[PDB]
Amino acid sequence: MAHHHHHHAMVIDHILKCVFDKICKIGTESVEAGRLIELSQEGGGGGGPLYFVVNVIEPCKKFSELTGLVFYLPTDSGEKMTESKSVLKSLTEKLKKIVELIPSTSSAVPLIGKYMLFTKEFVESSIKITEEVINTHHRS
Repeated sequence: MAHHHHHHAMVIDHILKCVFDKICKIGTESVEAGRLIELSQEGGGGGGPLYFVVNVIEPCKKFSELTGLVFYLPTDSGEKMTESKSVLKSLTEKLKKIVELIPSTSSAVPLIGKYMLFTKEFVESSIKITEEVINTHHRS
């Protein structure tokens, strides 16, 4: 724990590897539970399994830059982070219409709903981590 060190840039930019590390793990872990749960019910669907990652990572890409604007150009406790939660929630909006493209298994529809929000909830870690810097900064 830093004592006199009040500045944040060299040691604050490293913490990013903590949130960016799991992001790479859960990223591939979700691709499994998503195809494992679906196939279990029927696995129905038009496009292939490559579209799920191409349509999901597509929007996530533009958001990836946010992970660098929070650990580099901080504007608040979650100014740039609050926008990361709107990118995942607003994205599904277009993924829900997929039912008009190649609908399949109406039982798995409500099921995946728990897996979709799951990845969105984990994103909160960005703030849960910084919460440790606000307790030391305001104390130091």
